[PDB]
Amino acid sequence: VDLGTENLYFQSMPARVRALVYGHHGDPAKVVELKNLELAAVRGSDVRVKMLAAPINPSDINMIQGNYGLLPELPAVGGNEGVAQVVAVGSNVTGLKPGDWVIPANAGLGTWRTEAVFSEEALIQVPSDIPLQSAATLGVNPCTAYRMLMDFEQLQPGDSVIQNASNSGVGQAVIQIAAALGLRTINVVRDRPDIQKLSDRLKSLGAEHVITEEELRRPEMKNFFKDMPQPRLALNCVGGKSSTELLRQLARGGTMVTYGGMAKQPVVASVSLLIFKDLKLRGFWLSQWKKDHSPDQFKELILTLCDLIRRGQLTAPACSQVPLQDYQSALEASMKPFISSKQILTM
Amino acid sequence: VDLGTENLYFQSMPARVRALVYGHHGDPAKVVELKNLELAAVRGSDVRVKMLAAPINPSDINMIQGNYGLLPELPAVGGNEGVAQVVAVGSNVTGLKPGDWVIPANAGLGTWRTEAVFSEEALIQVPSDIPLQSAATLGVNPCTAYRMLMDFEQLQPGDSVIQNASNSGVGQAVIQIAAALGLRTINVVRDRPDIQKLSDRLKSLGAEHVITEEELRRPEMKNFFKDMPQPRLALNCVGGKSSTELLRQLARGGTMVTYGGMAKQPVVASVSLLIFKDLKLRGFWLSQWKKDHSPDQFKELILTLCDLIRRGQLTAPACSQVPLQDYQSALEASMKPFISSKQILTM
Repeated sequence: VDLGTENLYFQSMPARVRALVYGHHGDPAKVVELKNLELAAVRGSDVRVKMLAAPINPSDINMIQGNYGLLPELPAVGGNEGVAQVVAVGSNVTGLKPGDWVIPANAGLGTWRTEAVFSEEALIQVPSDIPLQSAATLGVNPCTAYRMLMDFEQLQPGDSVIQNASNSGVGQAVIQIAAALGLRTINVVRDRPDIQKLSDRLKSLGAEHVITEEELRRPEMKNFFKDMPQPRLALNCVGGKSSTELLRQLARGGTMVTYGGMAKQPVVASVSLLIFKDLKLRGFWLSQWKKDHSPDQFKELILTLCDLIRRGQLTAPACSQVPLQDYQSALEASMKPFISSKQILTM
Repeated sequence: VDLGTENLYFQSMPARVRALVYGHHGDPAKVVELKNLELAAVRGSDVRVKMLAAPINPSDINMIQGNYGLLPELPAVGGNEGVAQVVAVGSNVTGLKPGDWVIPANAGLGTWRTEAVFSEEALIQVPSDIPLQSAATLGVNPCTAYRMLMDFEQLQPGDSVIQNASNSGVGQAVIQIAAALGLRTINVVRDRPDIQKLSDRLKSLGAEHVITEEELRRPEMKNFFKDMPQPRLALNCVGGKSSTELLRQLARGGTMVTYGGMAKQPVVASVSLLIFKDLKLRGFWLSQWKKDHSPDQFKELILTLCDLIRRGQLTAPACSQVPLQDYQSALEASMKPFISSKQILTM
């Protein structure tokens, strides 16, 4: 599989099954091993799929480390996100057919492998006319972005939204989806030499303002809201003082939604802000959303996002294609504090 | 005025007007002075009241210090809570009459004085058949307790609620009101030599469990919820690690409401708790509630609480009566970390 192909057809002739498996929780670099697996049987309502591409995401890493809200039984296959082609279907399957592309209906499936047999209900069909890189990353980051923009505060064109980790996959999707919604984004990024290039890139995605964490926390920020309404929504993935400074920007009655961060960097909320500004703090967990909603509700979200991708309104972040056998370097790269390219395992 | 009288009638013959006034924000002990004021005129819709008793509350102190969400213009009279008797009414007043008891309709009025002229709309009539100590403290602490129990989570008999600062005025009211609602309270208190006496007293108010902050944070707390459902509501006034440990006790989807605390002790929320447990953090500001609702809505709350007081189901905490002239000692006593008696200024 060549991740960047414009020829979205692939051969699926028989080959050995290989998977990235971990038998203990721990450092992904140490616990994840490439293994051969036996050919599994396709029961009545099962389908056999051939994995095309699967990103390495923070949640994949946290799961392997054992610091996540869902922990598949061990030994487990790594990876929660990816796109696969249906290659065979059980005798009772009528809703998927060979050649269909599918992504997992929820977390926990184990996507870092060449092929697998899954229950039909564990999968969602996705359109096969979108770039592979987009299909591979469709089910997590832009879904999280869309849900947080829709589910917490009622926003209309010209309203503002503030976020941190703006250059992350979710942050870049927030920028693009907010732009399509007519929202005005204030996008906080970590301080970095050569901030200009990053700012230009995020503005090319539709970002209205791009400011560093240092700019966020300095007195001049108090004057930021001439020509710009205060946001009623703040999206956080950083915690600590950064999360407190995001809170400080919210309009009275606003909500800050936390969708990621580190253990030992909790979110910090001043008493004055909670009480006198009546701010709200919430979390968002996409996997719980998927559990709580129908497969059809997830599919509807997917289709909405695909409409955006076809129009060039939702483009994937920079990616590096890595053959499954070269996973070790990809895992190492994915655990750095500054990742320049999303690592995407191909087979 | 003798605060503990069972004879709830008082003389209101003319006397000089004396008030506790501050001209700068700062240490209440330093900025608050006893002053004589001129006799004010009663306009058409004004009423003249004689103050009977007024507590000293944390919010009064924070206002004087300048660290509060509402700051009356200076020079200002101290105090936001109290009960007064109407002594005279303007020609257009028909809803209050001489002899009625009233409390402020909202914060900011300046209650630490012997008498005042206020707009009729700035006051709420309260029943005059309840003890003076109860009338003096009715408008803030039990109102805050009731509102937080009613406004955030739908609770039914047998559901649990957890709180800290359980021996405070609000905490004691939460215990009593929760008891009357058929709720099961878990009441966290600060560690103190001779904890037994405090625990007995809070249980005499209807508290189900009384545990110290140390007991809250120790591993054994993980086993606390056999025979007891996890609370969907937590009430916080402490912040810091204490607030994090309260959060840890909430059922998935629960809410922690913060209604007080210190500057420099912010509320701290772990990412895991926000995301995987879908917890909510909120604030509650009674003065904002009063601003947002009608005087009639506040009066309805008052009447509900008075029904409880008459039945012995809402008793006032221990109080010390302090003549207005002796305010300095009362202010000093009210600013200690462990206050044994609520200080109530009388005139």
